[PDB]
Amino acid sequence: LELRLKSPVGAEPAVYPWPLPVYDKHHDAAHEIIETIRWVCEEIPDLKLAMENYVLIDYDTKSFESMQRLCDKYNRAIDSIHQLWKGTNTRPSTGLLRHILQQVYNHSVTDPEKLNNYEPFSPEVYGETSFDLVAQMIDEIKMTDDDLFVDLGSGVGQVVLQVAAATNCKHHYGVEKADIPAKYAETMDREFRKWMKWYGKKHAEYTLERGDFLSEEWRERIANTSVIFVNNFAFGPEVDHQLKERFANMKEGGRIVSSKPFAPLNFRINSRNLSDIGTIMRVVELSPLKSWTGKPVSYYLHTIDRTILENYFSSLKNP
Ligand SMILES: CS(=O)(=O)c1ccc(N[C@@H](c2cccc(Cl)c2)c2ccccn2)c(Nc2ncccn2)c1
Repeated sequence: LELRLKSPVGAEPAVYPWPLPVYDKHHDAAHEIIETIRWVCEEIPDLKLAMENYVLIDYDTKSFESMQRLCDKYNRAIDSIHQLWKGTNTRPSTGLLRHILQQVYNHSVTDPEKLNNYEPFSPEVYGETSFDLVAQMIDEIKMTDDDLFVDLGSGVGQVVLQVAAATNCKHHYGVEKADIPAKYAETMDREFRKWMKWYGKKHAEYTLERGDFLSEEWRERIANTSVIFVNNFAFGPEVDHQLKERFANMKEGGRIVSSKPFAPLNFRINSRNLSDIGTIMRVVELSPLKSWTGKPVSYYLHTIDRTILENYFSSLKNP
């Protein structure tokens, strides 16, 4: 007993077992199937035309026969479209990408309790505000093929996957130390590549790896990164201190996007604070509220700029 969805680009079909998996109290694989069919119909108008539209109204998620009929109508419509295309890879839309990331998560993180994460902006709630805030961050930073993006403490790798599907960075890296999210990240990686191929969508190169971003090997890797993403909101003072030391080796114009600033927003260089990281980096608070109707959230953009320090010294020598 199983259900199959043919790929719109002729990749291997998506296969679901019956009874269909349940994700939470109000979400399951049956809703995922219906939403997948709807998304494919949306971005392939010929499919929407060939598809018997009533089938998306009259379905019963608790009936194997009804769900099989729904999948069959979609599969026949896919077949008709493939016949039309017989007779003579872009990036996913923001809406499709939100769907893909949720789908990759539900097929990968089968036991979300094992994460032991009770925090806001955690893998289990990525769809609520994280996805929208990360999308805003992507639009604001405007990365190119010369950039290298790194998420320090990448969890199950959701930020890396979103950024890789949206930008043309040379490479995207996610580094995670904890065993359970790093293990889940391996499945997220496989599931993302599989689903992106199923939809026929392109993504930039990325790597999800297990490691300690405070290690010796990661010192030079942070120094060579042009865009660091770090959810440091709950980090201790020792980790924060160690991170500022790593950032102090970054190149001019290197950027850090974070949930808590690494230097004060109103930093004023003087003879008593020449040690502070604020001497070599600009910091700005970015808020989507400044057509955002979600949570009143903010993030912090840091830009390596050693002319802050140079200007202080030239001002002492040129009074
Ligand atoms: C100052 S804020 O309160 O508005 C705020 C705002 C943002 C975050 N996180 C997000 C974030 C982090 C860095 C850069 C960006 Cl572009 C976005 C985020 C997105 C995806 C995955 C994890 N994180 C957090 N993070 C947090 N909040 C409570 C407990 C643990 N973390 C807090």
